[PDB]
Amino acid sequence: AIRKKLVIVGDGACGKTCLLIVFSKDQFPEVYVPTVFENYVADIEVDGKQVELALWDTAGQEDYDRLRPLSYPDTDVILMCFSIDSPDSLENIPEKWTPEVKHFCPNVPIILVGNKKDLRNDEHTRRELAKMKQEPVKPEEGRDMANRIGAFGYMECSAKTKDGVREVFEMATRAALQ
Amino acid sequence: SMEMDEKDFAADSWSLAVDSSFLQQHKKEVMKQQDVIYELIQTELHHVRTLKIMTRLFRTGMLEELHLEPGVVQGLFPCVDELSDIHTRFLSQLLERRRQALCPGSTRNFVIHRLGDLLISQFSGPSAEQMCKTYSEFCSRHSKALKLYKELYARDKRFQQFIRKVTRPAVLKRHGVQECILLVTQRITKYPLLISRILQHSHGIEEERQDLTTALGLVKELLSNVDEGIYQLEKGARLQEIYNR
Ligand SMILES: CS(=O)(=O)N1CCC[C@@H]1CN
Repeated sequence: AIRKKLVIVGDGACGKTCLLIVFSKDQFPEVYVPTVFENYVADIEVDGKQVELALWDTAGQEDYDRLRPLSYPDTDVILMCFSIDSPDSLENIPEKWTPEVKHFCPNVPIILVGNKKDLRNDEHTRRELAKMKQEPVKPEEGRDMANRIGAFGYMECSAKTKDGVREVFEMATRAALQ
Repeated sequence: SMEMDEKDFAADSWSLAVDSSFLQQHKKEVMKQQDVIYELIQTELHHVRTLKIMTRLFRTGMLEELHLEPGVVQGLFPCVDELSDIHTRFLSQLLERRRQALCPGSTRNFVIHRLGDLLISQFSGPSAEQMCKTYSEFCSRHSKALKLYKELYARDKRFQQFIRKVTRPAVLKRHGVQECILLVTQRITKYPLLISRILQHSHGIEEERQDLTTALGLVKELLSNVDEGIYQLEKGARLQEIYNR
């Protein structure tokens, strides 16, 4: 199996740590959801090809501009995350996260991922956002942002229900192989 | 890691580590607090274990089996002895706090009520100054270590055989040389995440809430100082490239 490296980036409230935990764990965390993620090396077979995909989180490095780039050397695929319950997390994608990743990871595919898709139809979420003249991110808003930033593709998932999680990591593996 | 500590931290949480009849005696808020303290100690035990892989398996194995040119092993594993001393001492204090809290007749049932004071001590005075100096040096030598490793693996057959041999076992799957270096660099930025969540569940005793608030502030001051002290070293960098930063 060939070895590839994946790094997930995005704002503190984007759900990147939860996404890595849910994908890497054999059983969904029903008793305790970990606060942090160390690393993991996933065995993935996508389109007949076997890959060892090393997974890394940038959680905790958002405020540290000289420590954070140390996560980027030899990255093969970037997951660039935002939360669907946070239009603010999507606004920070084009002029903060995108120029950074393009500088430190030139020519590395970026997949834009809309996390927490289950909250798009959550009434508590819609009520809270409506107080700030906002609403959950729409699918076309995510696709348009991915198109604008030069992303390899746009995908959505829910770490809570696991829907779409396997597909995100299988596609990230295909992107890393290209 | 030693078997006694691995077994004490084998469970996914504190609520699964203690006896169910002991868990039933506590309120939900205490269980949530203890689950996060358990995660801080469990991840510290794994971080010390990563440092032992670097010093004992890789570094010492290269010195005892390979003919590397002088200063090559120090370049691959910068500051590892200092990092091991800092974290082994911290882990010893965390495990002694847990051990003193065990119920008589038990090796697994405990509640840690006073973590804040231990964290203030770790992240203040000489031990904090040493952590700041060591991580500023380590993180500035991180890129150079990765490049030195890649160069040796691509050009030296005996180095390649040594690496493939000692990283073959399944227990080393996540702990190759480059993975260990990044695990160490990322450790320091995990502390505020863990301390903030412990604090969220430590409002019951005002002295404890205050001590964890002070500890969180000290950790952030340390990280800010480390981040400000980093400038990546590059082998063969010329003075002109440096003074034109
Ligand atoms: C060395 S440090 O980063 O931990 N730092 C913070 C407190 C005091 C000291 C500065 N003099």
